[PDB]
Amino acid sequence: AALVVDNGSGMCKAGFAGDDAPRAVFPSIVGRPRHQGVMVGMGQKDSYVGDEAQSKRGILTLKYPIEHGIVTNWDDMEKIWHHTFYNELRVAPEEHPVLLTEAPLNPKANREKMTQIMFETFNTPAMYVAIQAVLSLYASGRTTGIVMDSGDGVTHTVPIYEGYALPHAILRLDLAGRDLTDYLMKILTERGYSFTTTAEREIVRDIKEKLCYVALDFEQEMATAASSSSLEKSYELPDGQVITIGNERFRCPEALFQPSFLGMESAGIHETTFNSIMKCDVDIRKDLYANTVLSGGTTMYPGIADRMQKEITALAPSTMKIKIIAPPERKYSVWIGGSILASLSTFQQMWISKQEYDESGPSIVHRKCF
Amino acid sequence: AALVVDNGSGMCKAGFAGDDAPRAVFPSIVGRPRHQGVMVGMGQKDSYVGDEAQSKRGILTLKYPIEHGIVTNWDDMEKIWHHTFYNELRVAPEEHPVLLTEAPLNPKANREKMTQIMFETFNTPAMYVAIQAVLSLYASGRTTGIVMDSGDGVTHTVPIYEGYALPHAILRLDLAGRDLTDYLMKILTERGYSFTTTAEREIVRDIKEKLCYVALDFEQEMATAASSSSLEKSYELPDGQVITIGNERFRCPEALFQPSFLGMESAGIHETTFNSIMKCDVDIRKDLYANTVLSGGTTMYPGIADRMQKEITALAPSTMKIKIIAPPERKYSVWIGGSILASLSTFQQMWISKQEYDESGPSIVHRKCF
Amino acid sequence: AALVVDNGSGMCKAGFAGDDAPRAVFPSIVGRPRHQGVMVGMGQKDSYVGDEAQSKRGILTLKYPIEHGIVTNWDDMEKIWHHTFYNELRVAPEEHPVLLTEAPLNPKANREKMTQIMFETFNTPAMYVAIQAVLSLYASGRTTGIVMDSGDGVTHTVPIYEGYALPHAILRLDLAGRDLTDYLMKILTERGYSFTTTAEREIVRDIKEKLCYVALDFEQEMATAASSSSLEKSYELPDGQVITIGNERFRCPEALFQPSFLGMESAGIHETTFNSIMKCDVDIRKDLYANTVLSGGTTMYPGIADRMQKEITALAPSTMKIKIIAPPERKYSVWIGGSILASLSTFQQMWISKQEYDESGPSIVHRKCF
Amino acid sequence: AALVVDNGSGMCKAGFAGDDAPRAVFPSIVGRPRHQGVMVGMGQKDSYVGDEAQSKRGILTLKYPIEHGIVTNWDDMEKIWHHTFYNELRVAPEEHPVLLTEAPLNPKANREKMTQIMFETFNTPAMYVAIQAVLSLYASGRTTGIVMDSGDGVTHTVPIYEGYALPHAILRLDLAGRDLTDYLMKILTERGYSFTTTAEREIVRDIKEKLCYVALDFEQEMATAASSSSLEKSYELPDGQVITIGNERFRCPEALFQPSFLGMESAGIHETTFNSIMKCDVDIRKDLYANTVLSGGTTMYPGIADRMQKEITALAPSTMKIKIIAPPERKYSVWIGGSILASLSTFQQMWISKQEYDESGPSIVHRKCF
Amino acid sequence: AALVVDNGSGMCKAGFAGDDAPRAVFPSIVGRPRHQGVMVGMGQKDSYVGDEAQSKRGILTLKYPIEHGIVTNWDDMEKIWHHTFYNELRVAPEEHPVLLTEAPLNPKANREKMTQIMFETFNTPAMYVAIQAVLSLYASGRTTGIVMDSGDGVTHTVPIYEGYALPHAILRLDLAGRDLTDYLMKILTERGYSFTTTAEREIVRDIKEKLCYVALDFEQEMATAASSSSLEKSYELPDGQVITIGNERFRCPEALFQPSFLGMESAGIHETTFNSIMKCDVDIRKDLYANTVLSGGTTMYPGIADRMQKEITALAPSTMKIKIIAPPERKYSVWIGGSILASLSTFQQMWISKQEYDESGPSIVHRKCF
Ligand SMILES: Nc1ncnc2c1ncn2[C@@H]1O[C@H](COP(=O)(O)OP(=O)(O)O)[C@@H](O)[C@H]1O
Ligand SMILES: Nc1ncnc2c1ncn2[C@@H]1O[C@H](COP(=O)(O)OP(=O)(O)O)[C@@H](O)[C@H]1O
Ligand SMILES: Nc1ncnc2c1ncn2[C@@H]1O[C@H](COP(=O)(O)OP(=O)(O)O)[C@@H](O)[C@H]1O
Ligand SMILES: Nc1ncnc2c1ncn2[C@@H]1O[C@H](COP(=O)(O)OP(=O)(O)O)[C@@H](O)[C@H]1O
Ligand SMILES: Nc1ncnc2c1ncn2[C@@H]1O[C@H](COP(=O)(O)OP(=O)(O)O)[C@@H](O)[C@H]1O
Ligand SMILES: [Mg+2]
Ligand SMILES: [Mg+2]
Ligand SMILES: [Mg+2]
Ligand SMILES: [Mg+2]
Ligand SMILES: [Mg+2]
Repeated sequence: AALVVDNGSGMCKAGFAGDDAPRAVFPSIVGRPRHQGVMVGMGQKDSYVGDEAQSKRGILTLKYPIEHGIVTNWDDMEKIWHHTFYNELRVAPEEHPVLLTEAPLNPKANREKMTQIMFETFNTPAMYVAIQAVLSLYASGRTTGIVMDSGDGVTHTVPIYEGYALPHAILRLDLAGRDLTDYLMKILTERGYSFTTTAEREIVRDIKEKLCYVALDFEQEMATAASSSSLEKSYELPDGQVITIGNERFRCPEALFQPSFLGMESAGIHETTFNSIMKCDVDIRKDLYANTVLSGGTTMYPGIADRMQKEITALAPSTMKIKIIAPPERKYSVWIGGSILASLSTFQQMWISKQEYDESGPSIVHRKCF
Repeated sequence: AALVVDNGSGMCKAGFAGDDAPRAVFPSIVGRPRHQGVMVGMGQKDSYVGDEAQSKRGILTLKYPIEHGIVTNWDDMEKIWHHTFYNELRVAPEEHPVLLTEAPLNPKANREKMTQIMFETFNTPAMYVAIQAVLSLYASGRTTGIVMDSGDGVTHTVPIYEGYALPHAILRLDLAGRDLTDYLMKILTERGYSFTTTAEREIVRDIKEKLCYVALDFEQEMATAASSSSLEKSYELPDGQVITIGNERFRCPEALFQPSFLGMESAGIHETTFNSIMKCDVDIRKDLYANTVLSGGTTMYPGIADRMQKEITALAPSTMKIKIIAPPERKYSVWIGGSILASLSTFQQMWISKQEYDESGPSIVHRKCF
Repeated sequence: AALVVDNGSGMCKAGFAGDDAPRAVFPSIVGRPRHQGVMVGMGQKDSYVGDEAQSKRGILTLKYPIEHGIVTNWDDMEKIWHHTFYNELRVAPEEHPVLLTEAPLNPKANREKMTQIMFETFNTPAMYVAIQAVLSLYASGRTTGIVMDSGDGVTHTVPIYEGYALPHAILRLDLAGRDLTDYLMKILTERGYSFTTTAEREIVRDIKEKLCYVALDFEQEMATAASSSSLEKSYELPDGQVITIGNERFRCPEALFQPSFLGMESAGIHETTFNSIMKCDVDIRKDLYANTVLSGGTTMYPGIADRMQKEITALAPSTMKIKIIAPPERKYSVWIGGSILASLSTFQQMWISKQEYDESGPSIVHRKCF
Repeated sequence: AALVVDNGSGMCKAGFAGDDAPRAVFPSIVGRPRHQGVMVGMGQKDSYVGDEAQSKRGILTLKYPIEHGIVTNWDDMEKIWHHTFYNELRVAPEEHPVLLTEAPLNPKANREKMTQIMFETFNTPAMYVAIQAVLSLYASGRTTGIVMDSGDGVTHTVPIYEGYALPHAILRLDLAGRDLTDYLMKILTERGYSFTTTAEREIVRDIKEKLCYVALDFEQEMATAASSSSLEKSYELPDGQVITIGNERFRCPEALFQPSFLGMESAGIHETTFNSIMKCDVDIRKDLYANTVLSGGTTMYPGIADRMQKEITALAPSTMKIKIIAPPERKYSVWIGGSILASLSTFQQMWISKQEYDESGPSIVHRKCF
Repeated sequence: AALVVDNGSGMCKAGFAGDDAPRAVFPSIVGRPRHQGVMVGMGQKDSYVGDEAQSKRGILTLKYPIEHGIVTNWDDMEKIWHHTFYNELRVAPEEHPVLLTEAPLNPKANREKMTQIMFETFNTPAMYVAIQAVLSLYASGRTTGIVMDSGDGVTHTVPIYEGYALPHAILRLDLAGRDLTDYLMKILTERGYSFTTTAEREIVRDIKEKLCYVALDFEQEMATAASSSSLEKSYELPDGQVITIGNERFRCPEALFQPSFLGMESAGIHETTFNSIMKCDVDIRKDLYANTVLSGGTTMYPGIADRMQKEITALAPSTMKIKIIAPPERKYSVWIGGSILASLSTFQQMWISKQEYDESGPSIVHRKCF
């Protein structure tokens, strides 16, 4: 059975091809103690990975080895893959082909190191790197559509028509979930809440996932939040302190549609999706308008599909049918699509075998993987 | 039952002799993917023919194997004939004689390859190549008249009197529907509309067939279009964008009467028809003036019969009766005339049999076919 | 003295007729602040034009009012002309006739607005719009030749024989310098370099002008770049960071010859030039082969004249003499040719006077200007 | 004449706009007796403010109403402003507009209460709240530069380019002078010196301001202090006892560059300044490197400008010119810049008038003040 | 077998590692005769240590060599260690490694002299100095918790999470048992009881240990003691005189929670514990609230655990579970934890050997001991 490992900037989702859900989902973090150990005879490790790092984060410095879809610390990235194979899935990676994922328009050295580490460190028999948005279209059972995938590091749009990708129409924004977490940390200082440490950034991320939503009309929502407390929500911190937030609930996700909130010059996710459709041939735009697929954890805000539909309807001609497909399990669409792809019989010759790697080096990944 | 296949530059019209209409009408196009397929397990063909190429044209490069009535790509021409026999008519061509059509003054190697491919690739029992304008006179139930046939590639005039053709009076213009489509693409840039791809040329062809017409007086029509918006028409593109055109509606078909719009030195279709009549003997010109038959898709513009009558009346003596016969089904006159010819009992000895081809080679077509 | 203003998509070149070089050359950009001003009493303007926008681009959003040779923002286009007349040339435009330039096959409303703004906003006494490629032939001292002009927005070919243009043989590609800048930005992500803002696009344009070149044989050059670092060059960014590029140096200009690198279906500049020659009469093709003139900033790549000569030699018959004329000042050939034309005594009746505009409206430009 | 009041966490600096130095500088403290008064007929007040609290601190409990730039005791903050207006400046605040200062990224309720108290308690005619680091750039006579302001409560960096602030690049550390005073109190216990009361914290602050300095190389300085007594300095306590300190002189300011000395996870002031520059557009970083301005009392350590230059030079590219501007009066740069701003004629419409406050409430400060 | 010696300000607790209780517990006192000896031939020593000094205190001046956890008389401290080794434990210290204890935030010269005296005076083979509160967490079998240790000289709080100490959150009060003994001596003068000598201070300490308790509500207890004699207790002095005390029973321990009773400005032990928890990361505070461990003789007052729980519950958020762990043998928790630590196999490399001391001097203790 093939292994499907979806390494996003924030989460590692791993499991077996053929299953309908990942067997292991844990934060893609490595934590190291920032204090001195005074207790002799206690099992204190040098570093912690995943859920252990998250539960001990009070005395750790948390580090993400992946930033904006790009591995910035390959030693910590090996710790996460080792944790994935031996502690989470409890398999020997030298017996299973591994399907990995990547965002488009990434540095070429990123997937070359992924290939080298899989074959030389873990000794995988076969290996493949797929594009994340392409896998989301597999999960939706479609061959035509434009996928807007947004996770913790990258937001990218890939239009596909009749199984053919339009690479010149692929767009990528380095604005995603981690930028929204940092923006929420900033605007929480307006109410006197101070979150600064890496452990406190994990608390703000949990606040964002529980209380934030996308407003259908931002200016009308700002006027509603300024006239009453009907939008205020409370949240209990780990130490029992209760914080209350109002318009920050929808101002944080609003940066997806107005990146100028972050000082960015780029277009919002609605204009990025529309611009990607407009870079495609005129004869396929109607089918892309009707098959706009949302994917990733940053698309899980309540109200984001209705807002995307409203914004793209305003940009597109009035005779086009704008249909935003936001399945309830779209947080795992990339993994589910990879599980489908790695199980296809027509895919079993697409693997990069160990023999091909031995006779071509890590640059084989550029010839065999899109 | 004999098969009647009318291969024009733009459309393939096929059916059975004895019927009154073609059973299969599809564009004479072969489309090939110009992007990379990223969807595994999907039925993606290497090339698409006819209506499938037209519906998938957003990701294809469309190619016409016939240009100006001459086959320029014999491998793609076999794909179209194979699509015609096995997918459209769903017959075995080795059981039916096939009647093919051709424009006059074509290269001799064109109909020799048609003969070789019919007998050696499709194994037809019998075969024949007829002149397209002669078949149009069969469809009109006449034995005297001059036929002006204009399709997508060729415009040609053939005068016939009492069943005798006057070959020295046959004229041919390489100006037809595809040149008008390219001219409309050019003059649409004046309003800021940019059509460049082969798929967008199919959109402009559809605009031409729906909105273009022939003005009775061109200069008066240009003054009318410049003083009001009564001639403006709108058209919705496949992606919902609406374009508006004014004098381009009649400037595009005007190139048929003023080929200098295209930079050509040749005479218009009205002067070509008149010059063909004047090359005939004086005693038959009166009957040709009264039996001017229009044929082909490029004669389907509204107002072209009234314009042809007005222009030829100005060229001919005032005592001649100019009568332009433009039947409503003249887009299929060549096929209908071929269906009539292939059903005649006096035609059953005109076929080129397999035995005659085996003992004479493909050059037999020059002895048995006019 | 007449003013000669060459408004390309990227640069504005202005000066006086009779001079041999433009007196003012500045980017055709308008920049607006995208942050909030916190310094009271400082001379902060609402918008910046030209060189001021380029030096302050760190806090501006840069906008080109001309895209693909077509003015898309007429309010910003007036700012550039006002900057040209009053700040760069320091003249009163109501005392000088103005010669403007335009690409062929442009929307008719583009040169009508140019005429209206020159006469009603700047009150010019006379005015004229010339075709850019025709002016390049004036600068080369020829009356016969085909000019391939390629700037920041448009690539167009105009064949001229004995002073007569062949308008049906004029070709135009919407592929030029700005598309190459955007393509270089895309392929720089392969090495991990991220350029996204409008200010960073100006940095990539400077990288392109300093390090990019045209390979004589692309596939051989790709093999050379893959076997050693002899083609690698370094470039220091404004903040001191040094980037290194290898095969991107010649892959970016290669899109001129292989537009499929950009997802375009069009032919390269070599095939466009050859197709334009083949649309001309057979008797003039030999003189066009020997007088192929390159013009514009996008023809300034090292090695492009040798590549054009090699590619057209492969397309043309072997007995033709292919001669590519690439003068060292061909970046200013359009302006130099306009300076020559506006100084001719036989041109002084070709001007559109204020009286003719008052009695005919802006549509006078279609009667008096080619 | 406008009043300029710079309320830092530690000191209150007040004076008149147009002057070059504050007229009143006193500690921002309120002291209350912690013993029982036994002397009848003596003028014993209920609380003491400023210099009186500092001279009677032996029998008082000293309280700072501002902690980390945030007012935590608004009743004591009114005592300090009342002391400022009526006892120090000896003016009637209802006759003068008041310019106040604040650190960036403060709670919004902090400047709303400042506005309400100024208009309702002191009845000021006009009022304004400026950012402290922006005022320091006024004092240096610059419109471009990054200001690192560090007082008793807050360290913050504000980059400004051509008079435009980059708010997304503003960084703030809750590590400043009071944290260094508490750290010195802690490491003085290593030599047996015990300072615990609020009055003794004022003694340690005086030790810090007289004997502490920033080492150019910390590890080399630690080795020098461990091999001889050349770095030892003595200090006489108020009761005549003499203490001697060695490496504590530079270990206390070292916490600015290594906040892990305090158990903090944050970056040092050198990395905070560098990270703020790196959040800015690439085109402005060179000017920020050359115009790094130090401001506040915590930047008054001997050797801090040379250490900042050495640390930022190691972080920045080697071709950048790192220039640390540390003027000798940088302890009053915020006040001096406020005196300059409040005197500008272009600032006289930036005031928040009493009429605007009456029709908008204290929330007017968010619309009119950055 | 290792020796475990817990030298507090008041008591010396010594024994063997591996045992569950100290073998020798005696007062850390040295007594010297203050009268003239008139009896010849009687065994009169020059000084008395421990229990002998306590039984002869009528004719001695008693001196504590340790004050507030700091050795103030190193000659008398050697007498106590000599008494410990040779008279109480009856061992040769040159054959056993010795584990010593110390309060945190002590002068560095204190543990350096402990190291020098152990290696040079007693010739111990190995030696170690542990923090007292850390040893109390060993005795409770925990790796997470905040220990409030209070003996005769020092009260200190050390928070520990997963075996990691948070040194920046360690707090220390110089308010402990000896300050309460002196305060009881002072308030006993209100009833006419005069205790002044060092021998009489030992009597008051015995009164405190037998009759004093912590009131749950101090003001309610003061009203109960003022309305009846139900709280009065009697105590017989060594000479048969009987004293009676009422509210002094709970006013003396109340100084632990209200240090202003002693003229101190510091916070009570409940606020010190809470402030130490609040200096820790937010993610560990919940576990510290549930694992507050009391240690030392000053925590042996009846009712102190219920009072600590009530006071910390009022300070902490209402959703936190406040659990005060007060084991019945918490007077020996430091020694019991040292006996556990010195017996661990993972501790046998933590010893400071004689070789390490010979090559590094007494400053070795700062590198090897926390
Ligand atoms: N319910 C939710 N609402 C908003 N954001 C969410 C939600 N769930 C997850 N996220 C965000 O999605 C990001 C990661 O999404 P995901 O695509 O699952 O992982 P990765 O980015 O690692 O591929 C995180 O930044 C997280 O904050
Ligand atoms: N209604 C119409 N008006 C104008 N042109 C038409 C119309 N219908 C078809 N055409 C043109 O006729 C050309 C093809 O005509 P036809 O004779 O049917 O096919 P072929 O040229 O292949 O024999 C095409 O170029 C098409 O644009
Ligand atoms: N030396 C060079 N090499 C390559 N490209 C260049 C060079 N100089 C200018 N260009 C490109 O030429 C384009 C503009 O050329 P030009 O014709 O001078 O202006 P315009 O297009 O505005 O008429 C720009 O996109 C620029 O990047
Ligand atoms: N010469 C000095 N050396 C070191 N620190 C100083 C010096 N002078 C003042 N400070 C520190 O600066 C802090 C206050 O600085 P300042 O900016 O003037 O006031 P505020 O923080 O109230 O705005 C105090 O903590 C003080 O200890
Ligand atoms: N039952 C008790 N109640 C109150 N206080 C006590 C009790 N027992 C001992 N103490 C006090 O504890 C202090 C010493 O405690 P301990 O921690 O055992 O010794 P050391 O302080 O020397 O480490 C003495 O001041 C003593 O008065
Ligand atoms: Mg993802
Ligand atoms: Mg036809
Ligand atoms: Mg140009
Ligand atoms: Mg300050
Ligand atoms: Mg103790």
